Amino acid sequence: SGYTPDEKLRLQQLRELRRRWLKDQELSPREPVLPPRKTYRHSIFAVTHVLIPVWIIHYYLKYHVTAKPYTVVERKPRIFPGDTILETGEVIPLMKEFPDQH
Amino acid sequence: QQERDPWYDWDHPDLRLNWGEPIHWDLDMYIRNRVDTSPTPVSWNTMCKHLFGFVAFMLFMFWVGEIYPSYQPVGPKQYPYNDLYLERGGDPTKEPEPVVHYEI
Amino acid sequence: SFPKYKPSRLATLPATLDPAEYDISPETRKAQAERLAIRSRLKREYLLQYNDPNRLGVIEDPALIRWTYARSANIYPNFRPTPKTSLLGALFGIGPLFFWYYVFKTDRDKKEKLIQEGKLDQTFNISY
Amino acid sequence: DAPPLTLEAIKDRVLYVLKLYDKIDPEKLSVNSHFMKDLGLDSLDQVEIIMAMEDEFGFEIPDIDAEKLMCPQEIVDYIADKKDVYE
Amino acid sequence: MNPFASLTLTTLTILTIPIMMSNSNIYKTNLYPNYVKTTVSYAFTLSLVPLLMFMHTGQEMIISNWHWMTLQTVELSLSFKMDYFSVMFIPVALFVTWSIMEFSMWYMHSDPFINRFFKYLLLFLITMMILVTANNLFQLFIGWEGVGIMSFLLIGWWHGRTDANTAALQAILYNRIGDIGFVLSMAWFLTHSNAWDLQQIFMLNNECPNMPLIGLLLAAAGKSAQFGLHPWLPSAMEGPTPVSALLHSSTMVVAGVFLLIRFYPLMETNKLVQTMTLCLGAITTLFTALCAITQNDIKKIVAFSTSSQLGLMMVTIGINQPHLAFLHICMHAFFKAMLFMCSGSIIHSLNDEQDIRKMGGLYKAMPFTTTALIIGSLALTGMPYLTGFYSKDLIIEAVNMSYTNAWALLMTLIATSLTAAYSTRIIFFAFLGKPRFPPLVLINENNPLLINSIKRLLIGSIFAGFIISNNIPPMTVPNTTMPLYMKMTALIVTIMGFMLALELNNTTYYLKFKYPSQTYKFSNMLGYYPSIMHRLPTYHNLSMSQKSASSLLDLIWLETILPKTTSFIQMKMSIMVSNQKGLIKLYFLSFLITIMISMTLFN
Amino acid sequence: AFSAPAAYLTHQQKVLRLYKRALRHLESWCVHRDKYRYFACLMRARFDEHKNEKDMVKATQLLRQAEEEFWYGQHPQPYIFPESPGGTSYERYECYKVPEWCLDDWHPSEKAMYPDYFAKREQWKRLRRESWEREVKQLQEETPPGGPRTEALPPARKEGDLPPLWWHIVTRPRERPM
Amino acid sequence: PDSWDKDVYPEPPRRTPAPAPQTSLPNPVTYLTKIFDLLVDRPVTLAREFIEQQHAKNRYYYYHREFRRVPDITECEEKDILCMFEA
Amino acid sequence: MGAHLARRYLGDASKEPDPLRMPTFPPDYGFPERKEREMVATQQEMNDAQLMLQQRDYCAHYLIQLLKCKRDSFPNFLACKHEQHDWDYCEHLDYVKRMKEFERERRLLQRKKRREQREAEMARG
Ligand SMILES: CCCCCCCCCCCCCCCCCC(=O)OC[C@H](COP(=O)([O-])OCC(O)COP(=O)([O-])OC[C@@H](COC(=O)CCCCCCCCCCCCCCCCC)OC(=O)CCCCCCCCCCCCCCCCC)OC(=O)CCCCCCCCCCCCCCCCC
Ligand SMILES: CCCCCCCCCCCCCCCCCC(=O)OC[C@H](COP(=O)([O-])OCC[N+](C)(C)C)OC(=O)CCCCCCCCCCCCCCCCC
Ligand SMILES: CCCCCCCC/C=C/CCCCCCCC(=O)OC[C@H](COP(=O)(O)OCCN)OC(=O)CCCCCCC/C=C/CCCCCCCC
Ligand SMILES: CCCCCCCC/C=C\CCCCCCCC(=O)OC[C@H](COP(=O)(O)OCCN)OC(=O)CCCCCCC/C=C/CCCCCCCC
Ligand SMILES: CCCCCCCC/C=C\CCCCCCCC(=O)O[C@H](COC(=O)CCCCCCC/C=C/CCCCCCCC)COP(=O)(O)OCCN
Ligand SMILES: *P(=O)(O)OCC(C)(C)[C@H](O)C(=O)NCCC(=O)NCCSC(=O)CCCCCCCCCCCCC
Repeated sequence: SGYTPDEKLRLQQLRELRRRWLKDQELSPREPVLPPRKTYRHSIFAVTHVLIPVWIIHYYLKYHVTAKPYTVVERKPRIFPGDTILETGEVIPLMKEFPDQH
Repeated sequence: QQERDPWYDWDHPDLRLNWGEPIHWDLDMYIRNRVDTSPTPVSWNTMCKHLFGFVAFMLFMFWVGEIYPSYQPVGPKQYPYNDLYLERGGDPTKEPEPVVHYEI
Repeated sequence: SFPKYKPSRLATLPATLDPAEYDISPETRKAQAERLAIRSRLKREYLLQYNDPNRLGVIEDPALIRWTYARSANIYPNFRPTPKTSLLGALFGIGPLFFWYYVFKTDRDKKEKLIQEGKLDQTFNISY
Repeated sequence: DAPPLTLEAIKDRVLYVLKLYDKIDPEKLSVNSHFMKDLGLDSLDQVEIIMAMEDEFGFEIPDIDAEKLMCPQEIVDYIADKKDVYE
Repeated sequence: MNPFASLTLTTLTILTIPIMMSNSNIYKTNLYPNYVKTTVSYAFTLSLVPLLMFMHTGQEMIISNWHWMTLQTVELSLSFKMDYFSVMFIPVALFVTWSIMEFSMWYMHSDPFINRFFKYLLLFLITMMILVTANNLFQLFIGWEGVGIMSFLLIGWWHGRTDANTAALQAILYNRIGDIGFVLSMAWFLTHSNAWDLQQIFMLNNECPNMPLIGLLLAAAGKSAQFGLHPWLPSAMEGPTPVSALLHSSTMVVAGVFLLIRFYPLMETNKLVQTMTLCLGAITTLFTALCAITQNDIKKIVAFSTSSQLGLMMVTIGINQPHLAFLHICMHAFFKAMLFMCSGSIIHSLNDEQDIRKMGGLYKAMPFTTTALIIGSLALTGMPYLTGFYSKDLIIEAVNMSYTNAWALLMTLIATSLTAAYSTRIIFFAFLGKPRFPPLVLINENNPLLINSIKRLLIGSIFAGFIISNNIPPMTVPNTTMPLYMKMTALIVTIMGFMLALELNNTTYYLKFKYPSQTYKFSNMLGYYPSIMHRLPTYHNLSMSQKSASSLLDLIWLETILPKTTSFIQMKMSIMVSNQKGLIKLYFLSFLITIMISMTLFN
Repeated sequence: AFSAPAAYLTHQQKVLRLYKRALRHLESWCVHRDKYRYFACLMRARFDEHKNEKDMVKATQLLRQAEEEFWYGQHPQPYIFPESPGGTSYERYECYKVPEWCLDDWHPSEKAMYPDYFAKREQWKRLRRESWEREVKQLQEETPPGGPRTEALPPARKEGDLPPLWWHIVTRPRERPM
Repeated sequence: PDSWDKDVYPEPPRRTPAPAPQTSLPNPVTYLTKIFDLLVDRPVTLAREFIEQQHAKNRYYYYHREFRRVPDITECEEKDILCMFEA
Repeated sequence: MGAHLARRYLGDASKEPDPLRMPTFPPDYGFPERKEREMVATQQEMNDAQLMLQQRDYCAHYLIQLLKCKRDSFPNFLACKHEQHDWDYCEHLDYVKRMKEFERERRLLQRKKRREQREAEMARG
């Protein structure tokens, strides 16, 4: 097929109008008229965002969560032969004499 | 609407509908977010046969492999103290039947 | 030469493989022209309303109104209790109820019989 | 991110593709050179030219609009209108 | 007290902090993405600290800080389990999220809602942390649903795309089937143990039964996109590349594997559920790899690779090796996130082009991206001393030396070969050969954000498996003795896949054209599963919803029985009663009949 | 999308669309450029071999057989341009497209933030409001008594007029509105 | 704090092995513990000391309500609403 | 994987051993004097070390030594190579003992088959 004269003319006129519309859609140098109304950054970020939550959480855990039984339960440390129990000053003895396997 | 022509200038480009034209009784089902009836490269019967054959063959071979398992030429793993009788929760009061392991 | 494509309900026949797309009669061209004329008339009406500067609101769609009315408010007046409708309604409205009743009754009877015989593991079950 | 297109750049690229076509004499080729009236091509050649433009500009021209682009200027206008180029 | 619980909770709290700041001018300005990235990096360090604490003495703690509510004899409280899995997965997730956030700062630069994008990413990270650190089933379910709905929101980031909307809805549907399984497991556990917490569940369930373990398995399969519920993961690539890199492949799709790892005592107790897990993982990895080897969309190829790795993890769980699965989770997170970042860099450089048939010449066009992708593909296939070696090789060795399904073992080996094959396909069609992109070359990868993020995820794809495997205690007995041909089985199949894929890719340069085969059509069409299973059940359900429930029952028969029949009867009776003609003779004769009846038939 | 469709596709249009589809799917199969060029030359050789055919019935039969061959031999996953329907970037920016009628619901402070733009917007609105009667008169003058037979709109005959029904076509949102 | 009954909430004695290093490398866990004690534990301890000093300024007590025993439903007569309510 | 699977599934399953049921013969059958295996680590020591139940085999003392070595020299994780090798060698010896048990079961089963076939031949003639 092809463009009939009417279609071609209408397309030309619409292209002109559309290009003018876009040119109007451009902005002016003054156009945004607002109302009249780093070690330092990382330091001020590290004190608040890190130091305040850790203080709050440590205070909450040490004096409120641990004030109730069984709230904080820690798996007991592994005791190996030939060790020293620090709580009671105890000595956990060694194992037998290993038969050499080479 | 998925089957409908995408390059036409519809009045509702997302729904691919025109103003005033009759609406299919099942438009709520045939939107582009739902059931699609567009033609496929492979026939529906062929696709169904291939999928069913694949899944059935996989299930049959899984059953065959279950009744013919794979292992290694080794004996059962040996554990001490009556196969760890107390460690697995055995009753301390009762005396288990002894399990003795010998060297070889 | 090549394997043929077999259309289905969810795998409908493509427009390029439709046999009627290649056997065209002069009446078919007239029908196509009539369809195009109807579409053009509807498009012209819609575009006039859509480009009217004084219009402020929603262009009411009679087709949408008819669809919504037919799907909701036009069902019962056009319903006749034919044998097909009677059987389908009875099945789809009663069969599931009796099926689930039988299933749950059997399950609960088995559980109650086990409880009465005292061979059901109810230990640690203190929340019901 | 990508630099915006311009009318001159679009015209240069389409004329570049047309001059790289072997069935068009570069000396007699202009933006108003009709592919069939004064360039002596046919429907298949026009389809191939449209496909070459699609490959060049990285987008597809629908067949309803591709059958009517018989001039390099028409192709430029179509591409600019689709891409919203006004300068 | 102890700096363990305090620092873990502090990491969680500092993760939650920027969400509160979203109502401020910091969120209104363009510094918000950098602020969120800095917060994530600080959280990563503060989470590295408890990881160092654990690796010394193996310290594990549970914190039950806030008591929510007591349902008679069942107490629900906010409890966190800071065990090995949590303290090992938190730093990895934070590291990956930090890299992805820098990559997104580079990538989503022109998006008008980049601040909202980063807010959604942080919310997803918070929900994932809740899921990982949850100690009870209710909190685990909270995290489960949170990550599910965040995935729904982020998949459909471009609200105007119908494909994105339907992909999000499909993901929600499959995850809701998984949630059905999860709710079944929760109900069984509460009914038969009077507890929703892992401690009492493990204490009371010495022999866990098929119903709860099948519920858990169904939930895990739904979350990790196993066979039957897989297609949502490949379709979830409609979202932005940062979403695919962070959410799905790295941290979200491992939720089901993590859930199965958390109940490894019960999994050990049962056998049938272990066999089912093994079979499901094997079929999933095989099918997903087979679909991957013939895809043309790079994001889809990487998604199917992720699905295959998830299937391998499920296989590892089915052979009673929970910790190897966790190690593979970590290593896979690393190199899969790096691969997704490299694919996104390629896509962005080529003007939103996601086709390897148009990619080409990138080996010299994009040096750093090529190097990173080569290293990631080597780690993915199990290069003998990369991150993927310390997990995949051990997994294959454990599968070989086990009393497992022979078909599952064979499918695992074939899946490894196909993994090598699709890695070869990606490399060959993306970087080797001649250019196939449009003539306007806009390739530029010299952005410091992109370079630094890929570099950080690149050092972790070489020197992380070694450190992690050398810094963890032995939780399983090693397989020291095995035949030589079984010790190098993974390498042999990987090299075979490499060679066969390279040969078939080199055959594409010949001037010979042949129509595709039935096997090729089956593999490229994703096994026909999305077509049949997304057209037939949906059509039938949406048809019965209208034909039977709405029209036949509600609009016709429920109206006919009670209100319409009664109304018709009353109307007919009213007509009969009031149809009198007002004739005194007639109703006086009626009076006479009534008089006679009353006189005679009334005693 | 910019052209009004016809009532039917002629034989030339059918064969040209088939030729373009076959070339695109062949390019999808033949990834490399030299191989694609070779096989595209072969395909056009076939088309030119069948180009001269006076018998329209035989031409239609050849077209039908070619369509069957194309459907059998099509690529299951053909290449699609990212912005084309079915592409990975199709409809991506539809959520960023906001119209001028939304633009005129702004607050006076927001409008004062952009003083120069809204003067031109008011000029455009006046231009639209001063032409609607001429547009509708021209449309109703040129239509047949039965009604429109096609979706093609006439251009502006007079110098001071504008092509009827131009407002939304001209003021449609940009392809990258944000 | 330990404001609960050890008999009601039993806890086995805690055996912590003594640190016996076998290498010359410093302990990052120990250094980080020292840093945590210097930066967090001491400030929170000071804050808690101030707060507890403020609490001791005005000290008041609350009691546990004791309920008397009443006859139960076994001793209650039939249709005796008051006794039934108490029971 | 191996030839034993082929022998059992495509041959005489009666002569091939059953992994889930072996051992079948008495441990003293054919061994005039057999020594019971010795366990070095005690139950209390394993409980204190908190070894996993799958790790509390006869090679547990080497695992305990390895854990103690790893904990003591924490920052230098490239230290307990000797302990790791000792544990691996102990596990290797356990595995070869299991292989010896399997082979003994196999050849005892085949010897029983030969004896019963000889008895059948004697009974027949
Ligand atoms: C219901 C069935 C259920 C089955 C369940 C079980 C499934 C098992 C799967 C087995 C592996 C499948 C491999 C992929 C198949 C699809 C290939 C494909 O689509 O390629 C296109 C794709 C490229 O596509 P493209 O570039 O887009 O262009 C496509 C073409 O235009 C056009 O492409 P095309 O179509 O021209 O090219 C395909 C062509 C070429 O591809 C191949 O040949 C692929 C296979 C290579 C050889 C593998 C075996 C030889 C090596 C191992 C030998 C034994 C070793 C034993 C010892 C091991 C340990 C030492 O293949 C065929 O024509 C038939 C292949 C049949 C494979 C067998 C499984 C399916 C059978 C289905 C029945 C019907 C078959 C006939 C076809 C349909 C009817 C006409 O190919 C690739 O990307 C590479 C594919 C090959 C990768 C091989 C990787 C290694 C595989 C495993 C080796 C062994 C490892 C160790 C195992 C454990 C040992 C203990
Ligand atoms: C004693 C002085 C030493 C020289 C000066 C050192 C620097 C000055 C500061 C003192 C450091 C003391 C030693 C610490 C560890 C140093 C590295 C080391 O030894 O590595 C060993 C090991 C390396 O040893 P290796 O195993 O590689 O050694 C192998 C040796 N060969 C090959 C010869 C066999 O590395 C680690 O342990 C890694 C440590 C990672 C630390 C990550 C960062 C933590 C950030 C914390 C932030 C929060 C802090 C505040 C927390 C509280 C809340 C506010
Ligand atoms: C018991 C609960 C029900 C279990 C499942 C029963 C069947 C579920 C019925 C689904 C109802 C359908 C509602 C329709 C909602 C809208 C559907 C829709 O959006 O369209 C389909 C939609 C998207 O279409 P696309 O393929 O992406 O097309 C895009 C083209 N560009 O896809 C879907 O979401 C449909 C998916 C239905 C799931 C059916 C398959 C599930 C069956 C597998 C279960 C077995 C799991 C095996 C694991 C076992 C572990 C022990
Ligand atoms: C027992 C020994 C092993 C113990 C585990 C060791 C894990 C080591 C992990 C990395 C070491 C810690 C590095 C600390 C990085 C964080 C520092 C920081 O906050 O930022 C500083 C600095 C700059 O950040 P910007 O975003 O550019 O900000 C610019 C400001 N204008 O951060 C860096 O980029 C440092 C470069 C990092 C090098 C790459 C490290 C790769 C590590 C790979 C393995 C890490 C895996 C994570 C844990 C592994 C165990 C689960
Ligand atoms: C042996 C394996 C069975 C497996 C079952 C598979 C599903 C098949 C069962 C349901 C299918 C529909 C059957 C019922 C629907 C009626 C069919 C129908 O509509 O037929 C009517 C005419 O009515 C009949 O022909 C009746 C024949 C079937 C009667 C079946 C026996 C009646 C059952 C009485 C019980 C009804 C209540 C059941 C529920 C009670 C509570 C449990 C006209 O059909 P047309 O659509 O116009 O023509 C299409 C021609 N192919
Ligand atoms: P232009 O305007 O110059 O005019 C050219 C045309 C063709 C329109 C002629 O004017 C014309 O109509 N000629 C007579 C009609 C005619 O030629 N009919 C037959 C042509 S169709 C035909 O012959 C196609 C057969 C070969 C191509 C088959 C395609 C199959 C390959 C599919 C492959 C897909 C994956 C590789």
